[PDB]
Amino acid sequence: KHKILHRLLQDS
Amino acid sequence: KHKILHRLLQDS
Amino acid sequence: DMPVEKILEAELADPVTNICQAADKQLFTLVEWAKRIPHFSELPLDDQVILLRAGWNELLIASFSHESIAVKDGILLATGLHVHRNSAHSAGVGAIFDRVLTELVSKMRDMQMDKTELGCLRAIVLFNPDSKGLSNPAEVEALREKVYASLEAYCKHKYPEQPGRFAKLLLRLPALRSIGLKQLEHLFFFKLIGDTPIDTFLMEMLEA
Amino acid sequence: DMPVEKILEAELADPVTNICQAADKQLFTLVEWAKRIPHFSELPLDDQVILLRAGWNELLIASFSHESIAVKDGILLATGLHVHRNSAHSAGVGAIFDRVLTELVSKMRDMQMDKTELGCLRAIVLFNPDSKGLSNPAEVEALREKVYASLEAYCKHKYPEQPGRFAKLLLRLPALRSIGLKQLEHLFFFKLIGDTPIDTFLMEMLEA
Ligand SMILES: Cc1cc2c(cc1C1(c3ccc(C(=O)O)cn3)CC1)C(C)(C)CCC2(C)C
Ligand SMILES: Cc1cc2c(cc1C1(c3ccc(C(=O)O)cn3)CC1)C(C)(C)CCC2(C)C
Repeated sequence: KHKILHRLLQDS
Repeated sequence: KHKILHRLLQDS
Repeated sequence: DMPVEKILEAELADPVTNICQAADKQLFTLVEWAKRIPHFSELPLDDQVILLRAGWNELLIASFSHESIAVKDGILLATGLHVHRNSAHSAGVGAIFDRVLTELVSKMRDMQMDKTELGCLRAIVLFNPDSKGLSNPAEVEALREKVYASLEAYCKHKYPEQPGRFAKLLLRLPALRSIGLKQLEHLFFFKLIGDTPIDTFLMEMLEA
Repeated sequence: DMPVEKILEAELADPVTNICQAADKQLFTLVEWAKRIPHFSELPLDDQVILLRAGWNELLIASFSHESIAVKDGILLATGLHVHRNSAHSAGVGAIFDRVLTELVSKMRDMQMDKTELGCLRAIVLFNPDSKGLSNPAEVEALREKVYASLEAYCKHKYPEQPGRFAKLLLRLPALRSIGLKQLEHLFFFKLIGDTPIDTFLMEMLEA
């Protein structure tokens, strides 16, 4: 369920 | 080719 | 020149079978409306045909949507009947119907869009300079620009406390664009399967 | 607050296989862009996901289109290559490609749309309060309103001789809406037939 997008948004 | 529309637009 | 007063004057001139019946009726009213929009009748006849064939369904959707502000969870048709979303869902068109309620009717209701604003948005849609085949796109672009200049001036005078109102009106046009495209896709399918009566004018709008 | 300076900062941070390769590359850049748009990163993570899944292709189309102003009858890809319309036509996607050239690139060129205006239009698309599932549509609507207030003020200061410029920018959004929908339909077909490599991020954007 949108793995890559979550992975990129969550990291600062 | 758009008979009704032409018929309605042309008449005043 | 493009006075909002004239635009307002123009304005104030199974479930799916009911809806298609109402659409065919309103296409005759739409032609009469467009002729009353300043300068539309002075365009070349072939360009008037192009603009109405390009915009008719968005023009119709904007109008019934605004007329539906006082309907609870439904729309008011040109024939005077209501269609409730339960009935739309039970006819197999619930998703596109709910988009009309959520993105158009409810937003027009919440901002209390008035009939002059509706008419001006309708005239901006009509004067669509991207329509293919126009003999002079720049002429249509210029008329569109006159409408939205007049609309902005009207909004700033009538609703001075809402500086964003003009932009808010224009930013319903992408939703109208998307809803129109999906509505048209459904209508082409109804025509292909042949189980829904489609009257002559609505049918003609589905010709190439 | 929503300063155009910050929006600009965010901005300045077979043929179909080439195009899909470029799109996948640019999706990583798009996430980095959105995080730099004021207040986007303060939305709930699930809402950031909703807004990017709803707008990604329109956001990408707006960007390459603007980057293509200096290309003759073609587009500039994120990979640095050009795609000429002859090549797009020879790949079976000539009609949608020509719409990008006519309705977006050529209009951005003719009005000399600048990068601040492009960024603000991009942020208006991003903050799409019609996106389904948002936890608080009103919050996203409020951010959209801040962007278009800032854009209008920028246009009036920079282009005082063009009172209609702000409306003209917003009135490219229905075309962007329609072009995005048709582009997405083509991409879903490429995925179904399976003869076009689609990389991981672009593929994920085609999940339910
Ligand atoms: C024909 C048509 C079909 C549909 C719709 C709208 C119309 C149109 C229309 C136009 C005018 C009027 C009227 O004034 O009463 C009513 N309907 C063409 C726009 C919606 C969006 C409701 C979704 C469902 C389907 C059934 C696909
Ligand atoms: C994937 C995709 C496919 C297509 C297009 C756009 C893209 C997208 C894209 C995004 C970014 C970039 C880039 O930055 O270089 C390039 N392309 C997704 C928007 C257009 C509209 C050109 C018509 C033809 C097809 C082949 C259907």
